[PDB]
Amino acid sequence: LIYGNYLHLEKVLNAQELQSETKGNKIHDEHLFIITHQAYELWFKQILWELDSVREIFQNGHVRDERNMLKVVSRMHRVSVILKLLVQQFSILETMTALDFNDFREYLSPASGFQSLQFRLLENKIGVLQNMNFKGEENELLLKSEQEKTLLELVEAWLERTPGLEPHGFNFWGKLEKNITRGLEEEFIRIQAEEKEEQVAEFQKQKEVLLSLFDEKRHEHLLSKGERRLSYRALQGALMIYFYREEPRFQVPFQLLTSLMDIDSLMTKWRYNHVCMVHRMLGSGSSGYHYLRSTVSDRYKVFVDLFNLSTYLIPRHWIPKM
Amino acid sequence: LIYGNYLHLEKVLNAQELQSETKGNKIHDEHLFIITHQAYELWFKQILWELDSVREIFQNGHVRDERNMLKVVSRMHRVSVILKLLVQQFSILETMTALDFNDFREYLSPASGFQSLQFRLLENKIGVLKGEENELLLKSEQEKTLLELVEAWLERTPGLEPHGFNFWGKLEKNITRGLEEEFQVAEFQKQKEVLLSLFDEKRHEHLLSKGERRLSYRALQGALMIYFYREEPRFQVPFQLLTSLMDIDSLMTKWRYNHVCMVHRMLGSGYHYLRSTVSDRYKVFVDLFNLSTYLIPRHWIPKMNPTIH
Amino acid sequence: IYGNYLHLEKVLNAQELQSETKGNKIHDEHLFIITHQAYELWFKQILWELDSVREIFQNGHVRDERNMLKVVSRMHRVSVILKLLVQQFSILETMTALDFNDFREYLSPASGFQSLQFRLLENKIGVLQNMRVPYNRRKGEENELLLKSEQEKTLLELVEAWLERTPGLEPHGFNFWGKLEKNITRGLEEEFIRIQAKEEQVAEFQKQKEVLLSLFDEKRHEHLLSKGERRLSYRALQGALMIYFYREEPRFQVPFQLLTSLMDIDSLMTKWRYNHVCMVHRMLGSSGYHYLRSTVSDRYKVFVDLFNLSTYLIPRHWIPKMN
Amino acid sequence: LIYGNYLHLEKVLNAQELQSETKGNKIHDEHLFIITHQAYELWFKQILWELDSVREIFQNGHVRDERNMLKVVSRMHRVSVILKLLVQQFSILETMTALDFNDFREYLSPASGFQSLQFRLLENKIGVLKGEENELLLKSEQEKTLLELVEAWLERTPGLEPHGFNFWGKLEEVLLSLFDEKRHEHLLSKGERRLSYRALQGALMIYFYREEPRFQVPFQLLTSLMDIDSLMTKWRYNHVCMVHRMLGSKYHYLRSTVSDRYKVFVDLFNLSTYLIPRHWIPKMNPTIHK
Ligand code: HEM
Ligand code: HEM
Ligand code: HEM
Ligand code: HEM
Ligand SMILES: OC1(c2cc(Cl)cc3[nH]ncc23)CCCCC1
Ligand SMILES: OC1(c2cc(Cl)cc3[nH]ncc23)CCCCC1
Ligand SMILES: OC1(c2cc(Cl)cc3[nH]ncc23)CCCCC1
Ligand SMILES: OC1(c2cc(Cl)cc3[nH]ncc23)CCCCC1
Ligand SMILES: N[C@@H](Cc1c[nH]c2ccccc12)C(=O)O
Ligand SMILES: N[C@@H](Cc1c[nH]c2ccccc12)C(=O)O
Ligand SMILES: N[C@@H](Cc1c[nH]c2ccccc12)C(=O)O
Repeated sequence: LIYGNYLHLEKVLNAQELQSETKGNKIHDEHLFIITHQAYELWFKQILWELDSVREIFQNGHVRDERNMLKVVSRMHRVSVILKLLVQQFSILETMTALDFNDFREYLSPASGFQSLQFRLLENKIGVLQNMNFKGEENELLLKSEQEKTLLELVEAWLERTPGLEPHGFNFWGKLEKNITRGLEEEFIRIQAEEKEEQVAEFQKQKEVLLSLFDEKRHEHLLSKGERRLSYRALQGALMIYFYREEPRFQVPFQLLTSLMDIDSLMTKWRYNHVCMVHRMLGSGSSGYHYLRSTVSDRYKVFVDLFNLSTYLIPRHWIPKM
Repeated sequence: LIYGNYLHLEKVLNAQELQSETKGNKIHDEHLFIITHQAYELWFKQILWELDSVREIFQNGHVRDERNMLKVVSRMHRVSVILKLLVQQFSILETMTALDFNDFREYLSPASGFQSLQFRLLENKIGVLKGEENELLLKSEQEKTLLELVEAWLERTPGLEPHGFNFWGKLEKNITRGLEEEFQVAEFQKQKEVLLSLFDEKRHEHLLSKGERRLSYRALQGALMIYFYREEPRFQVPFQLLTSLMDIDSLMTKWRYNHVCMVHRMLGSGYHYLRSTVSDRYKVFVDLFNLSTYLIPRHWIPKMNPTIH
Repeated sequence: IYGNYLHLEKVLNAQELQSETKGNKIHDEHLFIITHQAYELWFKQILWELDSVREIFQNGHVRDERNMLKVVSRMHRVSVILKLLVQQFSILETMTALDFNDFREYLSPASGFQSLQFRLLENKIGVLQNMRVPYNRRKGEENELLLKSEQEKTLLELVEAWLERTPGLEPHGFNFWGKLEKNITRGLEEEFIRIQAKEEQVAEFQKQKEVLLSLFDEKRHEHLLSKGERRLSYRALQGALMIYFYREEPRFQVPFQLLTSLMDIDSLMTKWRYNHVCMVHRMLGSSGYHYLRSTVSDRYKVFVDLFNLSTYLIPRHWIPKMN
Repeated sequence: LIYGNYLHLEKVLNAQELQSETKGNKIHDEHLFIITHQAYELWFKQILWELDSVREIFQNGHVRDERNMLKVVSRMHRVSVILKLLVQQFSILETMTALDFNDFREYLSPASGFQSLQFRLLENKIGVLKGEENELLLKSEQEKTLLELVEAWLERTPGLEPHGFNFWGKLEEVLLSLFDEKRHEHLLSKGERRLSYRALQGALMIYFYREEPRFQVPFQLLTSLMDIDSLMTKWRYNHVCMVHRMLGSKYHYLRSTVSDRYKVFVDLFNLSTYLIPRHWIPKMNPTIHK
């Protein structure tokens, strides 16, 4: 068995066809444009392989066995490490001037980054909302990616099964509501001296944000608008994991929720470096840099609710005692 | 024209075949081992594409027109930026455990990184000391390496002519002078030998005979002229050039060094040969790195008069 | 010596956990402090390069071309430092939101707006005060150090005083400006007769034509200048293009490198701003966070002008051939 | 309470005194040499802070309460992330040339990196084989070190109990030499290995059964510790490369610090040379891993 055939280099190293050269005008730099894209595409392929396997571990019910938690977390972690490398690859393409790009730009229409299947599958499989062309079996794979359970949904189901939520067990939700309410009364009774009412106003801010956690109708309204993604119950699971992270059963789960936020951030870091590049090369649906600039928002953060949990931080003493 | 077709994705994204799976025991991590390789190989091809283009500009006489020096330097820079990323790219494969590698290791046999054609071309084309692919490989040994092209170009540096600036004559004079000026006998007597030893062609012509040096003597003087008068406008960009060349060398060693760590993390203690590639033995531009041990006080540097610009 | 040379008796006695001095030591506060100290140590150094580069422009002896190697290589060093500053945020990412919240209270009134060095850094590069987005909605001899910094010459101002004097712009010399507008007309007229031989590139042509010729609109330039969009004088804009188009010309090689650095700085600063705000979001949720997302706009890019050059890329065979 | 006060910047940003002004002529590039050094020393301090508190959780015995494993692994990992930055950090000082260095090198002598307290503190607390700086050096030579603490912990690893799970046992060609306990203690007597015989099998158990819930975060601690070792080496190698970029060849000793002899956690490294087919690993029964 030969290194070359094992790696299928007869394919990989035979895939660089310069359009400029095909049209009787080799432009040196077009070869960088191709290589850079094909390397990202191999890594998208690998992200999909990691990400699909973790999806099966939840689909399966195999996550129901903690033994498998180390597999899920270190493949999530592996996605991050790849995504990080992806962000740093931009540095290679910055060694291309706009003037070198402008010599070959024309040979490129009407191709677009939107024709990237794997990028779309990736967004879909993670759980990018969809309300926010392709043919044949590519179009199949895409519909499978829009219809199969997403990593977001699979995680939401696992969150919804967190130990601690049982109102006849630990009763987390119920005591958290009770301790926050007692907490605030304490803070109100204290605050009674009189130009520090900065403190009264800062109190009234704290109270609105903390007691809003307990407003399920609010959350539903927010879900149907798209501004939150996890079901209310999922949210109670994720807070339980955050608040009781040191407990052994919650340690590796807490790492997972941390990875999920890493992947999201890093997806954003990607998008933001794509937008800076576009701006370097070209200046200023699609408008068309303006559509991209648009994708750098929280609207593309699949794990938005995990980030926002940090808004419902409380003094340590108010956390129900386990 | 479609993204996927333009990038020949029907080849790139159809090249992953898990030997373990083919052999009826699919192991998850093998896919990472293939992709990582395949991505290193893409960039080797890029590095080779930049290198050959640069090689050609020397071989071509195009370097003689200073208009071209920016294309040389910016391409060389680019190779170094790739290599930097190639170095960072090991961190992906470190997410694979010895224990996991072990599960598909056996299916790899007897394949070897020695059978990477491109890595080997790379070394040859820079300069470092099987079917039809032999054609490419033999070609890359016969043909002028980057070391040689840079050497030719160094030999022709402005400022060495004995009836022009006479740089080497003036350097020697200033050096034997500075020395007897102040003149712990062991501090002086053992900074003497290395300094004036810059002028004994003989230790030079000798060291070139046991691989210790690579550039020729005139090549040396050129490099030093550039080193010393780097600020004079016509030396600006060529100084950058020598910097990139050194950068290429370092980072090539960095790659070799991290591959060595990988091997150790997977296989423990082939391996012992790889460690020896982390040597100066594999530094194509040793002579340029050592053009720092010949730092002198700025007073001893021969003064520019109304030269050329 | 090593110790005293580095003033380590000072560097390594600057760590005071405000939490601990309230009898409630929070392990993580110490990381929060060290991380800032290292950023500020590197601001001091960006300021040393930047000020020295500022000085080579001021000392007159920039138009002695022998110094360009200095200007350019210290600018590149600014760049490598900020690259490291961007990677440095990953250290502080290992601190969780829960743990930040066990020390955060001991921090008020302190605010990071009170980084002298960061305000100095923005100012010497040339971000302007009328350019700033107000927080909500608005010192000492530190005001006197800062006070100079906005009134003195900004790196932008000083680079612009170098671009004005770019060779090839004398109307009786090479006349780059003149020759450029004349050649575009003819490429455009030639192209117009090409298309006339749906598509629906009649639309595409007209958009190309308006964009290109508005470069020669000195009026429309000063409209956008006096507003805030553009930052360089029409004549500085003119020499920068010279350098872009003729950059292979020996005397323009290193200057084009200059122009590349200045763009890297603004890119790298924005990247810094953007990581600092990613960091606010994970510690604080989703307000200071609003204003920060505001600084990551192009309003804060001091060399927005050079980036904009890319829209006024023309076909190669239209750049005035030079004898 | 104010930013600069809180950060003690009047002290931090007033340590920059270059021996170029105070001897003749301000050479610009010395400023970088000092700030790089100062930044490494700040991170060294931070590394000492995390590394000390991890030590303390082991001495305390707080480690036996598994609640705290997250805090241990997470702080070891932060050490890693810090070390990775300190490796990327050399990239700043490679923007100074040999030539500009030589112009101020004269005036540094005879300061030495051998004189860095924190470096030697950090090397000793991890457990790598003078003014009252030496009261702090001495404790660090005698205070129980992260390698020992971990060894202590490794001794108590479940599934070792000679009548319990009795992991040592076995099959049925470099693997039988794991079982020569004299041969092993003779390596340790020379110091080509560092953990005690029992501590050795704590680790192989954690290795071989890493999936088992109570072993997961411990498998991360071991992985983390290897990492800190690789990162320290890689720092040494980059530090050696600097030296050669500046002073050229003919230094010979620093090469020798880039060896295995300076891997504190060599045992961990080679405990993944012991690699058997999955079919051979001993099976599992009633599990005391919650
Ligand atoms: C010269 C460098 C590049 C330029 C000027 C550039 C330009 C653009 C532009 C203008 C768009 C907007 C969509 C459109 O109008 O077609 C876009 C989208 C895209 N580009 Fe690039 N691009 C570059 C490099 C890359 C690279 C290296 C990748 C990596 C695979 C990439 C992947 C994409 C993807 C996936 C999209 C669609 C993304 C989305 O939905 O947000 N591009 N690109
Ligand atoms: C999975 C971890 C890896 C292990 C255990 C490993 C192991 C080895 C070993 C033992 C050798 C030398 C002897 C031989 O080939 O039989 C070698 C050589 C080589 N490997 Fe790897 N390797 C790994 C990953 C990589 C990667 C990612 C690349 C990137 C292309 C690579 C490229 C090479 C090359 C080019 C050679 C020949 C290099 C030379 O002559 O210095 N290997 N590998
Ligand atoms: C725990 C991590 C951090 C948090 C939560 C944080 C928080 C904030 C917030 C909320 C602001 C907005 C203004 C305000 O309300 O005070 C701000 C501004 C600032 N922060 Fe941070 N910060 C963090 C880390 C850093 C770091 C590591 C630095 C590095 C020196 C830094 C330097 C600054 C500076 C200079 C500003 C002013 C920036 C501007 O005016 O746009 N911060 N910070
Ligand atoms: C121009 C760059 C530098 C050069 C030429 C250099 C040179 C050296 C040399 C020659 C030695 C060994 C002999 C001796 O100290 O007399 C050494 C040791 C050392 N240097 Fe540096 N150094 C540089 C930068 C740095 C930096 C940035 C640090 C980080 C704090 C540093 C920290 C050390 C330490 C901690 C040691 C002793 C540790 C050991 O035995 O491995 N040096 N240096
Ligand atoms: O032709 C473009 C392109 C072409 C190809 Cl093949 C891949 C791309 N990734 N991102 C952009 C892109 C580059 C110019 C802007 C429109 C799309
Ligand atoms: O089979 C090995 C190998 C196989 C292949 Cl396909 C590529 C490789 N790069 N580096 C090593 C290497 C990996 C295990 C050690 C023997 C060589
Ligand atoms: O107290 C804050 C702060 C305090 C200090 Cl000391 C440094 C800071 N950098 N960025 C923010 C920041 C941190 C939380 C929000 C208000 C400002
Ligand atoms: O003065 C020297 C030095 C001085 C100082 Cl201050 C810090 C150093 N780190 N590494 C080396 C070193 C630099 C040259 C080699 C001897 C020590
Ligand atoms: N893995 C188990 C238990 C579980 C669910 N969610 C969790 C969250 C944290 C800890 C454990 C769990 C399950 O799938 O039902
Ligand atoms: N470019 C000219 C002059 C030259 C040769 N070597 C150089 C080195 C540095 C500067 C110029 C040169 C040539 O190739 O003959
Ligand atoms: N925490 C317990 C049990 C223990 C020791 N080492 C371990 C390794 C893995 C799992 C548990 C342990 C103790 O320190 O005695």
